[PDB]
Amino acid sequence: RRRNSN
Amino acid sequence: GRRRNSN
Amino acid sequence: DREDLVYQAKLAEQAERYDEMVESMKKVAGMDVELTVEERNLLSVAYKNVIGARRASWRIISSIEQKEENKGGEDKLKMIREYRQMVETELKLICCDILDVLDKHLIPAANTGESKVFYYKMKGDYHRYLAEFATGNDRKEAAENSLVAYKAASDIAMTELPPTHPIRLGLALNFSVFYYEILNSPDRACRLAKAAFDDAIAELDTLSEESYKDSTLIMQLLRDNLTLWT
Amino acid sequence: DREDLVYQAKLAEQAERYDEMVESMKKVAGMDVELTVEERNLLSVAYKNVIGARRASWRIISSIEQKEENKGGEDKLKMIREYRQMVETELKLICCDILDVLDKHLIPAANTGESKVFYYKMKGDYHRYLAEFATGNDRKEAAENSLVAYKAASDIAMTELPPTHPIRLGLALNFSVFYYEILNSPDRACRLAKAAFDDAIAELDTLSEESYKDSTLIMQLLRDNLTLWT
Repeated sequence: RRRNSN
Repeated sequence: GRRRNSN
Repeated sequence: DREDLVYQAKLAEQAERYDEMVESMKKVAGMDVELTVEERNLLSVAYKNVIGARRASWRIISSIEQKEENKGGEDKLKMIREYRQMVETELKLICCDILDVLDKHLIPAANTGESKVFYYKMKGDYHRYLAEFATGNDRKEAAENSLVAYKAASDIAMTELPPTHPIRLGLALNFSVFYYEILNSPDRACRLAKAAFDDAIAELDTLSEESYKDSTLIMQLLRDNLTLWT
Repeated sequence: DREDLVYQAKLAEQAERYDEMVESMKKVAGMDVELTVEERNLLSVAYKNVIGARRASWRIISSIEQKEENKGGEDKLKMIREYRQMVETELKLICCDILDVLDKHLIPAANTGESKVFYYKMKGDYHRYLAEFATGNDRKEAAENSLVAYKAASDIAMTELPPTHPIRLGLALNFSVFYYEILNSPDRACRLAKAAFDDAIAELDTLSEESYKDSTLIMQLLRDNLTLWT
């Protein structure tokens, strides 16, 4: 999974 | 409806 | 060049920058030589993704146009149809780009059953994509120009390629699609789909483990359509 | 004019044609106005996606380069490093394009707690994307500007936004990502991320429905990062 950024 | 196949 | 240019086109595929992947493989097409199974597929994939993007856009744009015909809002509809045509130009430009490479550079240069059948099928697809969005006597023109080009690969396939060969099976997959979509013939689509599937079943005994893999996948797609369309 | 530009930018969003979406919203942002929250989001998304694609490419090209340094096949790596550098240029140009828009138009003409935090956040994010692919004095310069912009947004967020406010959690999410990815500082990343989570939870008792949807959405993203990171 790719760490979330907003 | 899920989409038809084409190649 | 050509030893490098194919790697330039491989990188573009990974990067998913298909607009370059095209330009690289047009520079290989424009050598007027026998494209390797690889080069055949790299070119094939590049254009599929490029048109793919615009096609996806088109369906979506039409989904708003149709969702604002039912909703009746006829002010946005002006900009929306302005937007759909903008894409339709690109759909026209892209299709006509690759077809132009096929009949001038690729089809003449072809001298093997596979590559011969590969390109005529290809010609069918892009004429079909033209027919996908068009209306009136614009549809009928590219519709009959596909039905000819599909039928041409069909004929060359039925002597040179076995029924379990994926290029032939993908042809029938797309040809069956052509009837169900372009000509609005649900019956002839399925008959041609099942037909292509059913002839393949016999000869899988004889072929390789990797060649069995390639065949089975395209048989799954053929079967998946017959499933969906019934 | 702005009405036309904004509905053209929604159509672009839906067609996933973010090169046109950027055009539409840059024309809006040229009018030296306080953007509505919709215009702000449309602008952010349009630029997020255009840089997004390049970043995904750069990652994948950098991977092929690192997987060809190790394998030790050096002669093919000549093309790749020009193809990485090409993408690096596109990145540098996109980041610079938005920052020029942020610096010259949005921040100057933003008298409102939210927008100010939003734009200083945006500024930090793009300095961060510059920091992502940079090396040497470059990476240090961009990292400094990224940080300064996040501290400048944080300061303003803590005084004029409650902890529930999604734009403050967003800032807190991307700042934690900055610490983790750029400064190589997993603890401060986890400590900063959680600290934002654990402020919003309390005052959360008392939000309109559609705000709870917003606040909670960004808190999931904070909780997932902590989950993934530990």
